[PDB]
This record gives sequence, structure tokens and C-alpha cells, in this order.
Amino acid sequence: ENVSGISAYLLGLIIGDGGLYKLKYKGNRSEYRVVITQKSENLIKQHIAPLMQFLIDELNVKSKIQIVKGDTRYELRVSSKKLYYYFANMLERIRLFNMREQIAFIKGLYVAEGDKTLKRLRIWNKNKALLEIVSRWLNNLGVRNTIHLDDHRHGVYVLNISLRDRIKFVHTILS
DNA sequence: GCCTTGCCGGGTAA
DNA sequence: CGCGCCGGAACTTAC
DNA sequence: GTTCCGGCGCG
DNA sequence: CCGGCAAGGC
Ligand SMILES: [Mn+2]
Ligand SMILES: [Mn+2]
Ligand SMILES: [Mn+2]
Ligand SMILES: [Mn+2]
Repeated sequence: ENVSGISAYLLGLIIGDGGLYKLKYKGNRSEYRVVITQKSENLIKQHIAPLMQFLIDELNVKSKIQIVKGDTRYELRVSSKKLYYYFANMLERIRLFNMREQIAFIKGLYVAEGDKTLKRLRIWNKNKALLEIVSRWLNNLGVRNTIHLDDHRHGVYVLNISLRDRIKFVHTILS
């Protein structure tokens, strides 16, 4: 119940700023990766990491939270077939999220992909379907919004949250 | 004259 | 033999 | 954000 | 993602 909320949030960080990777190496080795990337050293070590750790403990995943420093970004990485299938199986069921999970996921996605100036309230992604699902969630939460193709260079869509519901959006989802 | 939201280009944080 | 956890990091582009 | 590399370890 | 701009509704 409370793992599901933290799970939906992390999944928001993952879909937005990360990935679920099933790799086949030379040969025939394999690896399963759960990844969140972020520029802010602080956000990843003091906020995201401890949340991933709770989840890991709670699932008895005996893998380690790895934090790899790259030049443009920090990468939080858990190398684990179990955690991989945990998030992937949850992603499969995204349409069945309850309110707690919807809210947590949107918060995760916004932290990852959102307009963080909060001047406007916007979310970016190539995945129109994902944005459509979030859009319905926002509507049933009283947050009006529209989706259109924003960047023709890269087929990136944007979900714009109406400034008319700025407050309902900011306190319900982001807080 | 003001507010909201679609348009679109730059380049950094994915 | 086939397969799953570490530790980087070069590489491209979607935010 | 994605996928290479060479490492070690399992039965 | 950011952020200037302008079309258009009030
Ligand atoms: Mn993304
Ligand atoms: Mn992103
Ligand atoms: Mn236990
Ligand atoms: Mn981000």
C-alpha cells in the first residue's frame, strides 16, 4: 500500500528520466537494469536513492543501488532481474492505478519531465499514449489539460495543464 | 490591455 | 554452457 | 536516456 | 525542458 505509492513515484522518474533495460552481452551474458538519471547529485543521493532502498529492502532484492557519475548526469542503477520485472510488470498495469498511484506517478513524471519554472504547467514526451492516460487522470482529479504535438523536430508531445487549475494541480499532485 | 495557451528554436539534461 | 550482478562510459537526442 | 565493454559469479 | 513570442478570447 505504501510501497505501491513509492513504487508509482519511482516508476514516474524511470519512464521519464530513465529506463528498464534487458541487455544481452558478449556472450551469452545478460543484465537487467532499473535506471534513473538526473543532473542533481543531491536529488539522486538524498531523495531518490533512499526511496529505491526502501523498495529494495521491502522486496528482498539483494542487489545494490549503484550510482555512476557521468559527465552530463548522475545515473542511479539497480542491476536486478527481480526489480526489473517488478517495474515492468507494474508498467504493464498502469491503466489500473488507483488514486494514490496515479498521483504518485504524475508527481514522478513531473519531477522528471515537467516545466519546473512552474510559470507554466507542462509535461513533455514522445509517448502520446502515456500522456493521454495522465490526461484522463488529471481530468478525473479536476485538472483541465490539453495535449498536442509540440516539437516537430523530434515528435515530442506536450501535455499542458490549464493555469486555471494551477492551484488544484500544485497542491493535489505536487504536494 | 491583459491572460492563457499554441508556436518554435537552442542546447543541456537527459 | 548459458546466464545474472558489478562498474564504467562512449554515444545520441528527447526533452 | 541507451548500449556498448570487460569484469566476476552461479549450477 | 526553457523561454520569447503572438493569436486570440475577455
Ligand atoms: Mn523522457
Ligand atoms: Mn527527461
Ligand atoms: Mn526480509
Ligand atoms: Mn528531467
